[PDB]
Amino acid sequence: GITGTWYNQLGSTFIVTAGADGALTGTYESAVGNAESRYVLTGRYDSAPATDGSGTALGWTVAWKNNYRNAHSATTWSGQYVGGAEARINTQWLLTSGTTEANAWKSTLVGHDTFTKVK
Amino acid sequence: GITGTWYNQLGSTFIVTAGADGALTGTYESAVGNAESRYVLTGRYDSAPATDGSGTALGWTVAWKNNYRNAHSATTWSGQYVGGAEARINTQWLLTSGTTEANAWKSTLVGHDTFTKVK
Amino acid sequence: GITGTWYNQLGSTFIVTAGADGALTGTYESAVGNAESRYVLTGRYDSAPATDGSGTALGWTVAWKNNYRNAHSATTWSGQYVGGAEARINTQWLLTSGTTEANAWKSTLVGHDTFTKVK
Amino acid sequence: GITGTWYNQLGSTFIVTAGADGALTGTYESAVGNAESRYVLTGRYDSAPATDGSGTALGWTVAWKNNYRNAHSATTWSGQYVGGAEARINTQWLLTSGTTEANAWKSTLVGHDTFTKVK
Ligand SMILES: O=C(O)CCCCC[C@@H]1SC[C@@H]2NC(=O)N[C@@H]21
Ligand SMILES: O=C(O)CCCCC[C@@H]1SC[C@@H]2NC(=O)N[C@@H]21
Ligand SMILES: O=C(O)CCCCC[C@@H]1SC[C@@H]2NC(=O)N[C@@H]21
Ligand SMILES: O=C(O)CCCCC[C@@H]1SC[C@@H]2NC(=O)N[C@@H]21
Repeated sequence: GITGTWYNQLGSTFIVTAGADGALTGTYESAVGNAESRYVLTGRYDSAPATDGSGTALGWTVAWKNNYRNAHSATTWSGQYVGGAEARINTQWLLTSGTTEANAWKSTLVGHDTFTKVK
Repeated sequence: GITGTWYNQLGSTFIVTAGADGALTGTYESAVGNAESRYVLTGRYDSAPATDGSGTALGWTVAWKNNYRNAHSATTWSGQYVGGAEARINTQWLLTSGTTEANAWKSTLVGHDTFTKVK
Repeated sequence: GITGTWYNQLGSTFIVTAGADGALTGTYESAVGNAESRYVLTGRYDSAPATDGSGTALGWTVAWKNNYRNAHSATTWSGQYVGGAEARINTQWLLTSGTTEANAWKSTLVGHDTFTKVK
Repeated sequence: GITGTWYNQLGSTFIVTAGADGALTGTYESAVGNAESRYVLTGRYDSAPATDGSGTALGWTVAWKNNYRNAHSATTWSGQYVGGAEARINTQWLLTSGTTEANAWKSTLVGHDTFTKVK
């Protein structure tokens, strides 16, 4: 149930296709920051999750460069998919910017996004 | 410069190929945890980084499932590549395990790996 | 408006007293994990925040040991207080457990809690 | 063993005293960022750690405001103390800045510091 179009609390749009062997591919559009239009994303997910009530672990990356801009940074989202009447993807992310070795201590931002199918 | 074989402080193996369109593909071998043999990885990087002293932002994902074992989890590495005689990849990572809704608060581990390029 | 009794999405109870010079003191009671009853907490906060619409940065620590149990770990919450008709404290935390140097790679959990005054 | 003067890889200074009730108090001096002189710190640690080869869990907070400067932010260090001839404190930290509700997604930086005890 991972395949589809998802939105997070910020209005960003996440469009993924989950492959049978565990691949994630699609595009991401951020509603905030130095970003414009769509960006390519790639990731992986557990294609054979536990039988109990556990969620499905997954993660994907986005390098913020496309035909319009390049913010010289990348974000990785790590979390888990929870199915049901109202499916959700709960994640925590790391946004690393390219920096000089002198500013490397303040290169990574951390946060959390929650995706649902309701625009 | 990113393309090659790398190893982190734990003795883990990272073999990657950086595509011209910003894609990263390869395999990862962890020296620790519930894992064995090689796992597929996919990521993205900044294919047009700043021509200054800044690092190259990148990130990649590994879902801990192959033809031999499944740990129902996924790790994402976010960081930057710093070129030169002694090429290094400094990262911070998030490892999320699939869990029941009740144990969700303790599903994500955080850490940091430093990779050194071989030969 | 920081002083008072707060609750997070897990049902945990946070009781703080903000001192004029920026000190935070109180007790914490977790609704989950190897915890029982109240634990002492101490922290700091910006006692002279910006004039614009910015929140108030703050943070506190809790070592999980009291008269009843000792989980040999500590959590630090870092975030910001947002006042108004419906005040909230948005945070992200790091839970570090004491471990052998061999398991140090999986010693820290990361998450996020949102506190409000509604039990 | 925790009580003393420490320094991290950035050249920052950490002077702390570990109380018998699990309390940590002292001052911190950062070698980088929008800060100058000493800042008050407070934290907690496990005063009854495991008698094995495990580290001692601890954490502390610093709100970046003193009688000379105010950066409207707060950092929390979470980690463990490892005793011996070469005592070390390995940490991971969260630095949260006060921001308007619109810039909240980029309010928290994440990193890691390693402290070495002097003399
Ligand atoms: O501005 C920057 O520093 C980089 C440009 C991209 C910023 C978008 C970030 S990624 C995490 C967060 N989730 C989301 O949906 N948008 C933001
Ligand atoms: O055991 C588990 O919970 C999951 C499988 C093992 C995960 C290994 C982790 S990934 C981050 C870290 N870097 C590395 O090289 N090995 C560890
Ligand atoms: O079980 C453990 O590993 C340690 C015992 C304490 C666990 C409580 C954690 S702290 C972060 C989170 N927020 C909250 O309110 N409760 C949990
Ligand atoms: O500039 C700011 O945004 C805040 C004031 C400077 C903060 C310094 C940070 S705290 C974590 C890190 N460790 C250290 O020793 N110095 C840096």
